[PDB]
Amino acid sequence: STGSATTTPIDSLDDAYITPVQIGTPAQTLNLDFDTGSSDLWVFSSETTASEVDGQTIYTPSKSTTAKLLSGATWSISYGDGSSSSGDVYTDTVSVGGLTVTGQAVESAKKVSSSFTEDSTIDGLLGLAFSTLNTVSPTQQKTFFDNAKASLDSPVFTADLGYHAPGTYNFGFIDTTAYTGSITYTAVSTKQGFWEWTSTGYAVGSGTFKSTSIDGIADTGTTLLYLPATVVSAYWAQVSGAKSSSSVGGYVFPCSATLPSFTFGVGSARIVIPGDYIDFGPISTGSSSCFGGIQSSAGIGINIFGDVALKAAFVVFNGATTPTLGFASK
Repeated sequence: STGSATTTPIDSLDDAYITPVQIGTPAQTLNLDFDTGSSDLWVFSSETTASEVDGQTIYTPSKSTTAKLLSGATWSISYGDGSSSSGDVYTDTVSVGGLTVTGQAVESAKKVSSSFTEDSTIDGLLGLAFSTLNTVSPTQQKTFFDNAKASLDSPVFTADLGYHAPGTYNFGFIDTTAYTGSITYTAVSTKQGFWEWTSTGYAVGSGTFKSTSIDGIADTGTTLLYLPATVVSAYWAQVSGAKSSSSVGGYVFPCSATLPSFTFGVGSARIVIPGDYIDFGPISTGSSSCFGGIQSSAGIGINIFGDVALKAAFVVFNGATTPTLGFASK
């Protein structure tokens, strides 16, 4: 089998992407944030504290003839941005772009943090990291991809995120018309539960390529590109007036600047992030100070190839017995 679904930026900055997901019978369509950096499928629901729901579409398991309470199961998650959610668990039928899993754990939120409440466009998350990170207790549950894998034509999914435009998540096949040149595959460590890999280096603008190993995660659920302070300083040094602002919480630059591109290595291959992808707009409405899309990972504890990086590529998440990651230009 295969699946194919369009993913759409939630706003003009590509802060995140939403993908429609059908849950239950009859289908209840919710717009979920597909997150290769976590492993829980959780949704706003009829059980969510009413004061914490503000415009989201909710899953109502009592209206689904295929919903079954997973007795005794609870979940609770905290994300790298400080947001969190928790609740109980149902199993139900879940379909993404034509691909159907029966008995998928659907984690129903009883509580969500303010960040989620405040974002009306995201109805929940669909985790696509390794199932070892799933937070369901006392019986850990599998991700949608893990449940679908054996049925897929090929045990892969791909992320083709757009810049200021819709893109696509495919399951079970590689669309050879969606990228240019070849896909370069690179090794993955699953030891931390993430799609963790090692980039071979970087360049800033038309500068020379620096060969250096950069361990990090391919994370569709993180907006920006978080890299070591040395790399980030080298980038922003090429932008007149750019500076790290402790008050704002990262590098800012004059909105009047033209940003240089940023290249990262995948083996001997190179992915180029155009400068415009690195502009995240005014720090506050009407400001002439703009927020940078490349930021330091110092104090995160891990480098994160988030959307800024991934959207410059066609990305293969290969869930073969030994997982790998593939990157192509597009």
